[PDB]
Amino acid sequence: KGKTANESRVFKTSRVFPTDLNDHNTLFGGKILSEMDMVASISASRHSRKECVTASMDWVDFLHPVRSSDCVSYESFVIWTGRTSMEVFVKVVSEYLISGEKRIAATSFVTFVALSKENNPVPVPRVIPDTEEEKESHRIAVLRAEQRHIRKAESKKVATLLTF
Amino acid sequence: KGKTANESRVFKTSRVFPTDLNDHNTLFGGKILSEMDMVASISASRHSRKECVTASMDWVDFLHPVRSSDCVSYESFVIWTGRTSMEVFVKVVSEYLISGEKRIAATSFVTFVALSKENNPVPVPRVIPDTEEEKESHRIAVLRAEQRHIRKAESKKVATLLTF
Amino acid sequence: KGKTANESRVFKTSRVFPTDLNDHNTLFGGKILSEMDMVASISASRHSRKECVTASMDWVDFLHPVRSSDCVSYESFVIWTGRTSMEVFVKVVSEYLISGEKRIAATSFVTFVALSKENNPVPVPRVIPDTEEEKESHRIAVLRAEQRHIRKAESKKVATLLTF
Amino acid sequence: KGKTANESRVFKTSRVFPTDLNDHNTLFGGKILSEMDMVASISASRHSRKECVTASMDWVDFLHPVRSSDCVSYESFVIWTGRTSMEVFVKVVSEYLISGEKRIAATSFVTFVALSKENNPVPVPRVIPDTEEEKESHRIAVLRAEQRHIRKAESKKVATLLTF
Amino acid sequence: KGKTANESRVFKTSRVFPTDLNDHNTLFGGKILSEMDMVASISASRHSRKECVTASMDWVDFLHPVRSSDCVSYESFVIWTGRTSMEVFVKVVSEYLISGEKRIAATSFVTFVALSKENNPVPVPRVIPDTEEEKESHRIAVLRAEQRHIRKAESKKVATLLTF
Amino acid sequence: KGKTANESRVFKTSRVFPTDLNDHNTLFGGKILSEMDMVASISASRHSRKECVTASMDWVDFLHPVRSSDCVSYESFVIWTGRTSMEVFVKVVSEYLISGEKRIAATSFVTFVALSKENNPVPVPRVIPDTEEEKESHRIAVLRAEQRHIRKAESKKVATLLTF
Ligand SMILES: CC(C)(COP(=O)(O)OP(=O)(O)OC[C@H]1O[C@@H](n2cnc3c(N)ncnc32)[C@H](O)[C@@H]1OP(=O)(O)O)[C@@H](O)C(=O)NCCC(=O)NCCS
Ligand SMILES: CC(C)(COP(=O)(O)OP(=O)(O)OC[C@H]1O[C@@H](n2cnc3c(N)ncnc32)[C@H](O)[C@@H]1OP(=O)(O)O)[C@@H](O)C(=O)NCCC(=O)NCCS
Ligand SMILES: CC(C)(COP(=O)(O)OP(=O)(O)OC[C@H]1O[C@@H](n2cnc3c(N)ncnc32)[C@H](O)[C@@H]1OP(=O)(O)O)[C@@H](O)C(=O)NCCC(=O)NCCS
Ligand SMILES: CC(C)(COP(=O)(O)OP(=O)(O)OC[C@H]1O[C@@H](n2cnc3c(N)ncnc32)[C@H](O)[C@@H]1OP(=O)(O)O)[C@@H](O)C(=O)NCCC(=O)NCCS
Ligand SMILES: CC(C)(COP(=O)(O)OP(=O)(O)OC[C@H]1O[C@@H](n2cnc3c(N)ncnc32)[C@H](O)[C@@H]1OP(=O)(O)O)[C@@H](O)C(=O)NCCC(=O)NCCS
Ligand SMILES: CC(C)(COP(=O)(O)OP(=O)(O)OC[C@H]1O[C@@H](n2cnc3c(N)ncnc32)[C@H](O)[C@@H]1OP(=O)(O)O)[C@@H](O)C(=O)NCCC(=O)NCCS
Ligand SMILES: [Ca+2]
Ligand SMILES: [Ca+2]
Repeated sequence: KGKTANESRVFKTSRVFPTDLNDHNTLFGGKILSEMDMVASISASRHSRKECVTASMDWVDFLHPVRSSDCVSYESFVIWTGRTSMEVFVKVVSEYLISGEKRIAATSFVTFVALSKENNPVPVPRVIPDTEEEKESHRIAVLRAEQRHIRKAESKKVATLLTF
Repeated sequence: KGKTANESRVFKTSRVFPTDLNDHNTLFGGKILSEMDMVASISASRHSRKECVTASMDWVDFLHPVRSSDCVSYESFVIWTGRTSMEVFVKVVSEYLISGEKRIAATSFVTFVALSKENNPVPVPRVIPDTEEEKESHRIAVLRAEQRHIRKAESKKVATLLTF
Repeated sequence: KGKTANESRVFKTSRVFPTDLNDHNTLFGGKILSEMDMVASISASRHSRKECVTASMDWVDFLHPVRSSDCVSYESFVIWTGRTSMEVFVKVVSEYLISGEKRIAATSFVTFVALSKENNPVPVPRVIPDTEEEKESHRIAVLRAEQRHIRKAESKKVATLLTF
Repeated sequence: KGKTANESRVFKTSRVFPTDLNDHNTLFGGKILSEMDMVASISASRHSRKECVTASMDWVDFLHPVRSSDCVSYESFVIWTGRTSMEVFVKVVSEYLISGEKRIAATSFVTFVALSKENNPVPVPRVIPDTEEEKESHRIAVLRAEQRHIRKAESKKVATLLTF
Repeated sequence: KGKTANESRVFKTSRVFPTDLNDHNTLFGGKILSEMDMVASISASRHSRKECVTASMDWVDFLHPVRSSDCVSYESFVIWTGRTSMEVFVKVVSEYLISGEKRIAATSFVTFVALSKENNPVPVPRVIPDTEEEKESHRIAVLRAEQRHIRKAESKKVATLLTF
Repeated sequence: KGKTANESRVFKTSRVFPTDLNDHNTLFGGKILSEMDMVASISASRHSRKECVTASMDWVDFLHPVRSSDCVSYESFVIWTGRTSMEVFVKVVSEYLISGEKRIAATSFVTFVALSKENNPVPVPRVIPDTEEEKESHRIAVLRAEQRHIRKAESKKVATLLTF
């Protein structure tokens, strides 16, 4: 059938623990990436109701730092779907505990592929964008889903050229 | 002044813990993304001898699943430098315990920027690619750095349209 | 200077990891308890915009199991205030991965107290219930608070007769 | 077939790590709650010699702060039994590192239910209070149990009026 | 002055989590070692009431495996003291959750040195063994404290001979 | 048949997280002990291609503190073999971030034994020391293996006298 983007929306707001802070009192980029993928993998399975796997991560720019005085929240939902794969948009917002001042520290698209119990890609519902914002994000996702093939190709190129 | 690429090479092999396996008995991409950033940040500070901050992560294609029957290894090192930014390359290899066979699970570049105590971009030594493979990876790190301005324009755009 | 209950509302959806499961593939009650306080503390500072300390945890009944086949969601918000304290409501929703089925696995009230950098209870804004659900939860909260002095006197006595 | 309360007694002393401290260098209540259930579940299986599921957590008052300057100790034991359930008592003692000073930081009753591999409540041995402390805690437990059906009916109703 | 060995006794019983189990369903030796040192460092500070550091680990033999069906408990206390250092005995016992069958999986002595806020070794109370068992363990500790110097010496020898 | 030592060499560099720092801003010995075992177990299975179990750990002298201002690196590899047991050598190097200077923080040997699915010691390839340094470390691993029988008699004794 077909599912609304909001059917797969996932929210997660966390505290900023010292473990994840580097020397400059800002999160390690990895912490954010690990979390983006995590919250997105949940969106992937909510939409597909299948056991998903992460195929790719779109480039990510860390627009602002997220410090200990901050608070991070992630939001994610599926916006674009292929036959077997789906693109999950992820939004990361930091919030000052005393000010309330929020600001988006990073965003990205994570691609997931639904698999059968025997590693066979499996059809996935279609997404249907409601909000005006969701429609814009879907347009962007459409364009990002086109370069996907070039990227993969470049990735396979670097691989073969490499030593283990 | 000048610093060999290998003078910042960083290794790391770990087992695959159940904690990080999805419902398909494979690693969450997030786990790998975090390790790539982690290991890469060490390379960055080893080279700059200033503690660094991750500025952005390049696109990442998860070429092969990493299972509990494997163990992952991460290799990373600087292969490009600007004034205060460094392009760090990272490769991920999966190794089958009993068979002994390896596979590049993924690769990428993570851009780090060196900062002062007062959080200001500070100069960083130039990197000197020795090996043929290093030269080729540097040849590529260059193309990536050349597109960093448009990649950022793409991100700043999405952030702009987002409402939170 | 009166905040709407929704201004302190906090969400979090997580997967159910093996580490938090006993031999019945059900979460340890403790895991849920920990996440309730966490999520409720973020609500407390969202609303008080001060760092908060948890004063007491209302009694908690684990109505249903939370298996590896589910994902857990936590929702919380300030629903009652005194002078320097807040009663934060928290609801735990268990959702079935492949079937989309949901149930409340538990609910509770966590009481937080705002403190100054000198460990002194500081005044906190008043909370305003909007929806019917919020108005109802508020009454339940009013009742809970009407008896906290008793609960505490009971706790103090037990500590009294204890040899450590 | 009647076990002494002491046969299920469990101890644990831990340091206070930065990760579990809020901005007041006091433990998150949740951390303590988690450790109480953990330690109490080990007592439950020590006594029932079956894998146990946590049914409910009695109300909990955090009488004192637990700072990084302390170490926490947890003690627990079965102090009441029904047919298939047990009420496990738990006391949290905070001890000052350089001064040796101790205080009860919290106490509580955690209720566990023994289950068969088919998720069925199984009979558990009867517990025998020995010391005066144990006999007293037992009476308090008897009272707690006399009202659990009410507490649960109250929890079920809240879940009822909740929209998720 | 002088303190009884029991003044520093520390108990800790834990569950065996999957994360720490290797491929053969037995704990990684590291998990046990990390824990022995941990519980022992607590004994060290309880006795010395000083901030301690771990100087050495005596060899450790893993007599039996500790599986998921097991339960581990550590016990530690100071038995031998120098002027500035102290030897902490550590006992590790696994217990079958269904049988109750206990057995000691490993034991060892960990040496700690009390330090002043400026890294200067600092005098430590004297230990006084009460139990007959404690007296035997103290005799053994006395002999182990003699070879300490040879060991250290061999350690320094291997170090200098090594490449970084 | 035959396998080079380096064919099992394993590297690993990590940052020093606050979680593992004692009250003296230095690593808990336990943290290091765990990493030495971890890294060494990988070396063991890389060599034997059978998953291994840690049999014993050699004495360990903590020659230098490892601070938050450093980052630790672990190198390990097999340098001695018996029929089914392997002597794995492990070195720990601390590296000062800003200065760039290194120090051997500790070193040791960890004995691993290869097991079948049915938990039976299974034969393991011989190890071939190449480098001069390897030969010297093997020359030593031999002396250690020669005393393993008395080291075990010492441990079995302590276990015998212990009452639990
Ligand atoms: C390639 C992989 C993603 C599975 O797909 P596949 O074998 O290539 O098979 P298919 O060709 O049928 O792929 C189906 C979908 O893959 C998607 N896809 C494959 N590679 C992709 C890439 N790197 N980036 C984005 N999408 C990709 C395509 O969009 C295609 O979508 P569609 O049907 O919607 O149009 C796979 O090799 C894999 O399992 N890798 C990751 C598994 C994992 O464990 N991930 C974590 C890393 S350890
Ligand atoms: C990167 C950052 C430090 C500096 O931005 P700035 O204040 O704009 O820095 P400047 O413009 O003075 O100079 C920036 C240097 O960083 C580079 N840079 C800035 N943004 C970048 C980006 N998104 N990707 C790659 N490099 C970037 C610039 O190219 C420049 O490089 P160069 O000197 O070699 O030529 C800032 O974006 C930041 O703190 N981001 C947050 C990073 C972080 O802490 N987050 C981790 C997770 S929250
Ligand atoms: C509760 C506590 C936080 C405040 O201290 P206090 O001495 O009771 O201070 P006050 O008398 O001013 O109480 C202030 C508020 O605390 C509330 N409160 C106090 N004890 C409470 C109890 N334990 N349970 C619930 N609420 C409590 C009171 O209602 C009062 O509310 P009000 O302002 O609306 O009227 C104090 O008990 C404490 O510091 N405990 C610390 C617990 C902690 O740090 N938690 C972490 C776990 S270690
Ligand atoms: C409580 C539960 C465990 C047992 O189920 P049940 O349907 O109530 O089964 P029973 O009627 O036989 O109850 C058996 C025992 O449970 C006790 N009990 C049931 N519900 C309880 C409640 N929530 N609080 C405290 N004790 C409870 C009853 O007193 C009874 O005790 P008894 O044998 O001495 O008389 C069930 O609610 C459940 O499976 N919840 C699972 C919670 C869980 O798995 N915990 C992990 C967190 S997700
Ligand atoms: C050597 C070290 C242990 C401190 O002591 P020191 O500088 O050698 O100074 P001292 O000579 O005065 O040592 C005092 C005690 O050290 C003890 N000691 C030192 N090295 C020891 C060793 N490896 N094994 C057992 N005991 C040792 C001695 O028993 C002496 O004891 P005593 O007074 O009771 O008789 C130190 O170099 C160090 O800080 N290392 C570990 C610190 C740390 O952070 N540990 C975790 C590793 S990262
Ligand atoms: C080591 C162990 C597997 C085998 O003991 P066993 O049943 O006595 O083994 P066998 O006697 O058949 O043969 C033992 C091989 O292991 C070696 N071994 C046994 N105990 C050893 C010890 N304490 N230290 C080093 N090697 C030991 C023997 O030397 C022999 O080596 P070899 O074949 O090369 O010459 C057994 O002690 C064990 O399972 N221990 C627990 C290890 C573990 O799982 N624990 C990890 C933390 S709990
Ligand atoms: Ca929608
Ligand atoms: Ca004594």
